[PDB]
Amino acid sequence: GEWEIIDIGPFTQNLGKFAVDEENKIGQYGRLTFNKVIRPCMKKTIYENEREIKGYEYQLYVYASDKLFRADISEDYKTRGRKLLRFNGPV
Repeated sequence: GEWEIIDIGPFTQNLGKFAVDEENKIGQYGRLTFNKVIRPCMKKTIYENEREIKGYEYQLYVYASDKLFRADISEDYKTRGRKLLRFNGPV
């Protein structure tokens, strides 16, 4: 597999969107999903390397209005992962 962090730039703008989407789509439409900031946001995928893509997931450990942890997210690709996310693994 692979792994790589970001620079409080892209995963940040995503934390607000994705979260409110998968967070609400997951059944957590309580409120928005972005307030404080995104610093320890990381990305990790379980794909091949130069022949195909198997699973693309990510870890967004940060803090928003009620996300004191990491908004995770996975996405099937060639094996059969899936679309989802998680709000835990707090600090």
